[PDB]
Order: sequence, then C-alpha cells, then structure tokens
Amino acid sequence: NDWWDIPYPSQFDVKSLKTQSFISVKGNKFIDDKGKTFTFRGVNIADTGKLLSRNQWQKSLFEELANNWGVNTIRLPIHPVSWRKLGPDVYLGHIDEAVRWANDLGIYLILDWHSIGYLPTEQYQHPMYDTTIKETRDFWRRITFRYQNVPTVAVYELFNEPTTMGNTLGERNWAEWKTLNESLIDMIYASDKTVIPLVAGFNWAYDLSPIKKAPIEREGIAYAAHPYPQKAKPEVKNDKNFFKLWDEKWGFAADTYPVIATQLGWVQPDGYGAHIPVKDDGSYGPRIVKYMQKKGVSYTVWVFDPDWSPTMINDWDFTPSEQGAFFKQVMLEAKK
Amino acid sequence: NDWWDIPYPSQFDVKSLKTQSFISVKGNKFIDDKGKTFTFRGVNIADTGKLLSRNQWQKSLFEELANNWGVNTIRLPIHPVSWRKLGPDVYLGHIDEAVRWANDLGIYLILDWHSIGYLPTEQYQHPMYDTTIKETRDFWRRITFRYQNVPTVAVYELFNEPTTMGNTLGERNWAEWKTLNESLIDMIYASDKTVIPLVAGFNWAYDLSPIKKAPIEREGIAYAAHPYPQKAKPEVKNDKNFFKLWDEKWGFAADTYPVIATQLGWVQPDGYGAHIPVKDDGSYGPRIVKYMQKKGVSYTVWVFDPDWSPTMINDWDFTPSEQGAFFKQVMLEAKK
Amino acid sequence: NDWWDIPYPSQFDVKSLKTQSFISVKGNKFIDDKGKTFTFRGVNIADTGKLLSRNQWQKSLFEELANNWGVNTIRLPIHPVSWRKLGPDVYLGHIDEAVRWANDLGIYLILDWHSIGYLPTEQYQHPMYDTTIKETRDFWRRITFRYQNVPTVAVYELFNEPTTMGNTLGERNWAEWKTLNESLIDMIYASDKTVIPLVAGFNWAYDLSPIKKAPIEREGIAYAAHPYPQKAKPEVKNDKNFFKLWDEKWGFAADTYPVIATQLGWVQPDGYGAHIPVKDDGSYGPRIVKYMQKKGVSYTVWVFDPDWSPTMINDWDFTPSEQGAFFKQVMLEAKK
Ligand SMILES: OC[C@H]1O[C@@H](O[C@H]2[C@H](O)[C@@H](O)[C@H](O[C@H]3[C@H](O)[C@@H](O)[C@H](O[C@H]4[C@H](O)[C@@H](O)[C@H](O)O[C@@H]4CO)O[C@@H]3CO)O[C@@H]2CO)[C@H](O)[C@@H](O)[C@@H]1O
Ligand SMILES: OC[C@H]1O[C@@H](O[C@H]2[C@H](O)[C@@H](O)[C@H](O[C@H]3[C@H](O)[C@@H](O)[C@H](O[C@H]4[C@H](O)[C@@H](O)[C@H](O)O[C@@H]4CO)O[C@@H]3CO)O[C@@H]2CO)[C@H](O)[C@@H](O)[C@@H]1O
Ligand SMILES: OC[C@H]1O[C@@H](O[C@H]2[C@H](O)[C@@H](O)[C@H](O[C@H]3[C@H](O)[C@@H](O)[C@H](O[C@H]4[C@H](O)[C@@H](O)[C@H](O)O[C@@H]4CO)O[C@@H]3CO)O[C@@H]2CO)[C@H](O)[C@@H](O)[C@@H]1O
Ligand SMILES: [Cl-]
Ligand SMILES: [Cl-]
Ligand SMILES: [Cl-]
Ligand SMILES: [Mg+2]
Ligand SMILES: [Mg+2]
Ligand SMILES: [Mg+2]
Repeated sequence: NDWWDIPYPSQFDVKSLKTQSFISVKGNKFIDDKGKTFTFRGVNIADTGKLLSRNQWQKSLFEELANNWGVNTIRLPIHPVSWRKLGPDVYLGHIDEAVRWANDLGIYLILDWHSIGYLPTEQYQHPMYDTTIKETRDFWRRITFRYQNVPTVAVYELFNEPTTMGNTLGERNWAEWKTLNESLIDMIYASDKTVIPLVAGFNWAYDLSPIKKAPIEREGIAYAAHPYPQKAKPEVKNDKNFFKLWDEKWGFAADTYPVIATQLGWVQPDGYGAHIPVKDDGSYGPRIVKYMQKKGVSYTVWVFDPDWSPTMINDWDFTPSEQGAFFKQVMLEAKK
Repeated sequence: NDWWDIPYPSQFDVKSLKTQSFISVKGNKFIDDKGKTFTFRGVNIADTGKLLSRNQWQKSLFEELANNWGVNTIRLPIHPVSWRKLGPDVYLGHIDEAVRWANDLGIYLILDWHSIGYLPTEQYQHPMYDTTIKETRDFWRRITFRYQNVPTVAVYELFNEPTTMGNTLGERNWAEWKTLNESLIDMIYASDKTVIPLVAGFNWAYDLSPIKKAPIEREGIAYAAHPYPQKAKPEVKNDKNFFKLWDEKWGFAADTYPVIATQLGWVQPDGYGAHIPVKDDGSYGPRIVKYMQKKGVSYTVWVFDPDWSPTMINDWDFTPSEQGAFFKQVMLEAKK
Repeated sequence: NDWWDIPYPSQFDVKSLKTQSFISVKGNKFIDDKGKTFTFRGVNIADTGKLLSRNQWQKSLFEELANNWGVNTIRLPIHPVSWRKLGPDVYLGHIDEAVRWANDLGIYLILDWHSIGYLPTEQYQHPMYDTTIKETRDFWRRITFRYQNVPTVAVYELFNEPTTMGNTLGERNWAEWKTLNESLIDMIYASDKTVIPLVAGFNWAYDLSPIKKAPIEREGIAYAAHPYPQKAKPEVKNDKNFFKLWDEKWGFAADTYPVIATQLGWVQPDGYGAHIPVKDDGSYGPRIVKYMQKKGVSYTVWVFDPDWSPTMINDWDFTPSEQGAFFKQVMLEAKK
C-alpha cells in the first residue's frame, strides 16, 4: 500500500556467472571476444510461463539441449500476455535462472519480444501478442538495465514478427517502422552498448528488402529472417529457384550484415499442427541448411516443445520429430 | 489460464441469412444491388447493454419498428464503456442477434462507434464515451472481419460525434482528423470493401464544411450530419434562413456525396430531458423533413427509447412522444 | 452499473471562499490584482494520499505553515500512482479541502503533476510516477474545469521533472517537449485563462537553456527550476562560480519570465536520506537564497514531511531539520 516505499530495480549480479565470451557484430558476421567467427545455432523453447505451468521450466531442459542436441543458443519467446500475467518482477526472476543455466553450460540466449503484428498502430494477430509502444519500450528498458554487462544474454530481438496481415492491421510503412526500431535501439544503447539488437522486416519477419535502400542507421545490429518453407512460392520446387527467391527477400542481407533466422522449421502437411506456411515434404530441411551454411547465416529452429507446432520433439522424453531428428544431426555435426 | 489455447476469431455465417440486397455508394447517392436509389430511414435504439439490463433486447423491438413505424434502418450506438463492460465476445454475440433479426425483417443496420470527443488526443465529453485510438482501431478490425460479406450491416459509422468542446479537449485540426479517418477506412477496406464508412465533421458531427476543400480521399464513403434544432441560430426563425445555414454547414455535402443524418430530433423546451441543442416548439419537425426530402438525405431519428432523451416513445408499450408521432407518420408515408 | 446515469462533473463553489487576490504574470514577474509584485515563498508537503494514510491530512498542517513558518504558498505534489489509487473524484475532493484551508489562511497553492521522466515516450524514473499523455491531459482537463475562477489555486505545474536519464527513457528533444507543453497550455487556457502554467526543462527541471532560442510560444507562463546543490559542479565551490553556472542553466530565465524554484533543498552528506544531488555542507542555503533574492525568483522548499527526504522537519511536532530551521527563518524575515 505504501507506493513510495516500492524499491528501485536491481541489476543481475555479473559475479554469479562463470567466464563466458561476449559475442559482437563485426561487418556481416558475429565474432566472440577472442576474435573468432561465431554462429548462433540452436532452438526456440516455449514461453517461460507455459513451461512453468506444467513444471517444465528446469535446468534439465537446457542440459538436454546443450549435451545432446548440439545447441550453442536458446531463443526465449517472451509473449506479452505472459509478461503481464506473471508480472515483470516474477518474469525477470525466471529469466535470471535461464541466464545462470545457460552460462553454466556455456550457451547463449536470444531474448525475443514475441509479438506478431504492427506496433505503430498497436494491432496484432492474436491477443496473446497484444502490446503497446509504451509497454514495448518499458520491457526493453527493464531488460537492458537488468542484464547490463552479461555475456550470456547476446541478442535483443526487438519485435518477433512485424506484419499488417494484408494491411488489415494498419498500412505497412518502412520509414515509420525503421524509425521506431532506431528509437528502441537508442534506448538500449544508452543503457548497454555490448548487446546486439536484432531487427525484423515485414511479412512476418520475412522481407528484408527495404534495407537495400533504407537500412536501420545504427551500428552493431543484426537482421532477423523467418524463412518458412512456404514463404517462397516457386512453380518449380528446387534448390536454384528457392535460393533465388530467398536471395531477393532476405538472403542478400547476409552479404552486409549478420543474419539470424530466429524462426524456421517444417512439419508434413498431414502432420501435427500442420498449417501454412510450415507444411513441407521434408526436402526444405537440407535446402535451408545448405543455403544458410553457404551464406554463414545463424539460426534457431522452432520449436523445442511437444505442444507448440511445428514440434522438434513429440514428448517430454525428447523423442525427436521428423524435423527434430534432422536438425539435431545438423547441429551435432556443426558443433564438431 | 492457457492463453496459448485462446481461439482465433470466427466470421458471421452468411448462409444463416435470407437473401437481402447490398447497399452501396454511387456518386451522391446510395443504391441497392438492383440499381435502385435507396434512402436509410429509421431510428436509433439505445446501447445493447442498456437494453439487456432491463430485458428489452429482443426481436420484438425490431418487429415493432419494421411493422408499425415504417423503418428500413436501425442505428446501434455502441458505447465504448458498454463494449468494455460486456467484453467484445459477448457484445458481438448480441450484434449477431440484431443482424439475424434485421435480416429477417428486411431492414438494415448502421453500426456506430458511439463516442463524443476528440480521438487524436483521446479526450471525451463523458467517461461512457472514453476510448483510445488503439481500442477504436481494434473495434473496427473485429467488426469488419466478423461481418464480412453481410448485406444487413450496411454502414460503419467510425466516430459518432467529433468535438473539442471549445478546444478544451484538444486543438481541433481537420488535417489530423481526416488522416485518422482515412487510416480507419484503409483498415476496413483491406478486410471488406462492400461496407460503407460514414465520416463526421466537428461541432458534434454538424460541420462538414472542411470537406469543401479537403474531403476524405477515399471512394465509397458517406458523410454524417447531426442537425439538431438549435445548431443553426438564425435571428428570424423560418424555412429560408434555417435552410441557408444548414446549406453552409452540412447540406452542401449532399450535392456530391451521400449524407446520413444519423442523429436528429427535438423535445419541447419544458419536455422530458429538454437540453440544448434539442429544444424546439415542434416546427423543426416539418422543416428538417422538408429539407432532407429536397436534398435526398438519409436519416435515423434519436432516440427510440423511453429513458434516453429526446425520446420517440414514452414507455415500452411504444406510446409515441411528440416527435415520435411526427416521425412515425413521415416514415410510414415515405415507405408507401 | 448504469453507466449512462454517471453524473457530469461539477465546479468548485467560488462563493465558499473568502476574498483573495488573483496572482498573474506581467513581464518577468508575478503581480497580485492590486498590482503589487508577488513572490511565491513556501514549501512542498507530501502527496495527499501519503498524508491521509497516517491521518496527517488536516487543516492544522496548513495552519502550522502559515502561522509559524512564514509561507504564502504550498506545493501539492500529486503523484500519478496516488491519483489512480484514490481515484480522481476522491482525490479532487481532498484538493477541495486544501483550497478551503489555504484560502482561509490567505495562502496559495501550486498544483503539481508530480511525475519524473519523459512524457513523449511515456517512460519514467519509477512506477509511482507512471502516466500517459492521455492521463496527463485528462488530469489537467479535470483540474482546470473544477478550479475555474479560483484565486487560491495559482499555478498549474504541468510535469514536475522532465528527464530522459541519460536518454535511457527516450531521446530528449526540445521541439517535441515544447509542442507538448503548448498543447497542454491550450487545453488549459480554453477552460480558464486566469491560471499560470509552469513549464520545466530537461535534466530533472534544471536546464532551461533551450528557451534562449525556443521559448514556449504562449503568454502568461512561468518557468520551473530545480536547482539542487549538486546540479552545478564548479571545481572551486564559491558564490561567483555557482552563480555563473546557475546563470547559464536557469537563472537567465528570470530576466524575461517569472521563475519558481518549485523544488530545492539539502541535507548533510551523512544525514537522513542523503543522496545525489541534495548533499551539502549547508553553505548552499545562504547561497541559493542570496541568488534567488537578487533575481526575484520564487521558491517552494522540498520537503515539509518527516519521512520524505531531504526533510524540513524531523517529526510531526515540526521539530526543524537543519535546512528547515534555515529556510523557516529566511521565510519569516521575508514576510516582514
Ligand atoms: O506462440 C504461440 C503459438 O505459436 C504458433 O505458431 C505461430 C507462429 O509463431 C507464427 O509464425 C505463425 O504466423 C504465420 C501465420 O499464422 C500465417 O497466417 C501466415 O501466413 C501467410 C504466409 O506466411 C504468407 O507467405 C502467405 O502468402 O500469406 C499468409 C497469410 O494469409 O504466415 C505466418 C508466418 O509467416 O502463426 C503460428 C500460429 O498461427 C504455434 O503453432 C502454436 O502452437 C503456439 O501456441
Ligand atoms: O447516450 C448517452 C446519453 O446520451 C444523451 O444525449 C447526448 C447526445 O447523444 C449528444 O448529441 C449531446 O451532445 C450535445 C452536448 O450535450 C451539448 O453540450 C452541445 O451543445 C453545443 C451545441 O451543439 C452548439 O450548437 C452550441 O453553440 O454550443 C453548445 C456547447 O456549449 O450539443 C451537443 C450536440 O450538438 O449530449 C447529450 C447529453 O448531454 C441522452 O440525452 C441521455 O439520455 C443518454 O443517456
Ligand atoms: O516523491 C517520492 C520520493 O521522492 C524522493 O525524492 C526524489 C526527488 O523528488 C527527485 O527530484 C530525485 O531526482 C534525482 C534523481 O534521483 C537523481 O538520480 C538525479 O541525479 C542526477 C543529477 O541530478 C545530475 O546533476 C547528475 O549529474 O546526474 C545524476 C543522474 O545520474 O538527480 C535527480 C534530481 O535532479 O529523486 C529523489 C529520489 O530518488 C524522496 O527522497 C523520497 O523520500 C520520496 O518518497
Ligand atoms: Cl506485412
Ligand atoms: Cl469541435
Ligand atoms: Cl534529461
Ligand atoms: Mg549481454
Ligand atoms: Mg456489410
Ligand atoms: Mg486559479
């Protein structure tokens, strides 16, 4: 009841962590602070609140991924509805856990403000993604203060999937979206310059083409891409044609800036939770990996969860799904 | 509690309706899809929640209006406080009823986002009208999706009465208001191009004069006017002088665009709920009808409710008030 | 439950007050309506809700200040969290009391919308200060309507302390802040032109220098300054050097406009609640008073409360603190 006695916030204790290199942006690539080229390779897990509700929010989940799936990265998709439901303090308290767990295993975190829609009009694909410019600024202000000088937390993914859904959510406008991303970047950099902001384009984070002529005018950033199988629609389905379409929409970005494909994956058209644009016969697997390997692109597969689709696992014993078994072997081999 | 299992929204079932012509805009008039000129003539009823609270939300209300009062149109003034209080899902569920009832009787609906104030500053005449740009966009996004390809729902009245109340609510600015209406129109047209947006000017939807030089730059729209008796203030009270003042503020619009007078009416200065600007000795009745008949203007009288003023009815047995008896005979004769 | 029966607001009854001169702006000074030069000299008390919670919201508090401390002014720092917690109606009801108490004692009120942060981005130093542009407009709309033509309420301090905290809250931008203050001023002046708006600059209301080239383009305003001891940081701590630095940041304003230092004070570096920028050995006391007396600057010391720091009193028996005893004698002598 005494609002005047509500404490000012605290910062994560950097001394609680074991030594871990910082990742940074240099030209079109990520490097570690030993100067060696770095690639984020890993997975999304579900929202922290979803996992807590079935007691699945545990270090054992991070251990499974690091020890058996070859990941060096986990993406945490923080859904705004969950942020509000747990409340900032409780949610950050659990992010703290993820930081200690990831640090101990030598892996990195992407913190993703996981909304879908058009932030300038504050209209969204679904209420679970509902937010405001104000709440979005405040999330990043709180996150940047708390995790200042923390190497484990490597990437701040500002807004998961910008889309206007055919302009039903607003009129998509690059200038307006660019300015808003630059405004978030300035808030972040005023508080911690060692973090990497990750910026997304339109069409559910698929279309980076506006940066050919109007890139975000800030250094040290990377760009997101969500190249699901059915985004590119060539008439003849083969490597060359998919490669050319990927090149035009997002791939070109990797020539100049680092790119993280923070969501990608597939399930069979008659498989679990099959929906556009993630339906595929499986050939997309080797194709997207070949393309990303050629261009040096980083990635986090969606999703290491047995309820959310497309799944990487069929149960909480970690039985791999089709795409799970595929990506698991890709990541284990890349780690070698 | 499982926010991730909240369903995506559904659309009204168009097959549940009996055949009914669409109304559309052609030049300065409305036509039906048989190509015949159409005029909206009817009434406002009270907010859906108000009616539900005294069990007055019933098909029998629509039957009374269609069978005995000569209406082809009902305006539903959806008050934002009621939208929030029932919640969108429950409110839309009741709008669905109104659609089936209206369809069955061959009459049409105007859906009116019933706020009073200045949306660009989000300041209002009374808390019952309180809203935000965000909530307003979301209302229209939900409405347009749900009632796609539904002929019964003919008009989307974006914001009932713009006013700054002497600039106490903000600085009235046509450019800013025009742009915001165009932004709502684009959201709407991206989702359903068969609906007619209705746009209002300042001075509680009375002053359309800014459209002489700066009309909304979108096709297929109509303009609202709320020509209450005391809005025009001629020194000599007669047909000619009122006609000239109405001509300058709003009437001229009917030469180029269709106009719906979505609120109008009077009560005696010593009558029930008598207040500026609705006080009149009764001579306004024949005068506004003559003027509207001359210019082809559509209208919905305020209000077919015995509690809200000025009333068209004294009780829920539909005993006509002065203005009720007047307009009832006008509408019955026009129907012939 | 009947939202349609929620009453429209009422205005403070001016006939309940005893006769009291209005204060107004003329050039760089305040005058009373007898034409005599006026200086606001007094104190802040704590937020109304804080005082109510320990039954300290009482006329006896105002009597103590007027009869024994030589004040002609009390600043009420209305914290947005408290405004929401009591609710507008209950909060205004208590402001009404303050008005009657102050009027009876012949003293004046500064109503201060007591937030700290950057309103254009709606990001703040602490949640107790959290607000929005919408809530801020609405507060001033309600305040101006209610206290129309009330002499006792002399100053409307629009936003206590603008700051971006190193641009962690947003990019500080004078043009944007100037425009927003002008927008609030226009809402206020449309409703009551007899009140004095008080505008603040950046760096927690310390830096008025942008008004050298871009002053708020409205008449009848005054400017705020919060010249805490440690704001100016001369290497050699003496009158001349502090005076020059105060001159450059805020003092110059008093040559052209009236200035109220609505927050100032000190405590010993090892005293109660000692924090930057209020730590001082006591020499700031005579120095800031000399400077303000030279320039004709008005002031309200922070804070006449035994819990909030730096205190003017050690207990609710009004035992003076160091700064309390100092300012008490300054104000008693100035009153003579
Ligand atoms: O996290 C909660 C929830 O997530 C579910 O997965 C989401 C995905 O996170 C999201 O990327 C996906 O977005 C789809 C969208 O649904 C499609 O409608 C849209 O389709 C586009 C297509 O991309 C275009 O190429 C095509 O031409 O047009 C259509 C639009 O008509 O594509 C985007 C991605 O690009 O939505 C998913 C769910 O709807 C999980 O499945 C669920 O289990 C989780 O609980
Ligand atoms: O729906 C809830 C509630 O509605 C009540 O009716 C509302 C009307 O819906 C609304 O149009 C009306 O607005 C008035 C406003 O009150 C007047 O102050 C204003 O007066 C203007 C005038 O129009 C100008 O011409 C004149 O020069 O200046 C004055 C301003 O000083 O006029 C507008 C309409 O133009 O407000 C009504 C109630 O206040 C029902 O009466 C009630 O029963 C319902 O519950
Ligand atoms: O009302 C509730 C609460 O108030 C507390 O007092 C507040 C003051 O009202 C407020 O003015 C003060 O703001 C400080 C801020 O805390 C400092 O961080 C900041 O320091 C600046 C400095 O001013 C610059 O000159 C310097 O160069 O940089 C630093 C920034 O790093 O200075 C501002 C004022 O200028 O905050 C106080 C509390 O934090 C009461 O103390 C408390 O009891 C009440 O409950
Ligand atoms: Cl898009
Ligand atoms: Cl107006
Ligand atoms: Cl600042
Ligand atoms: Mg970091
Ligand atoms: Mg329709
Ligand atoms: Mg006053």
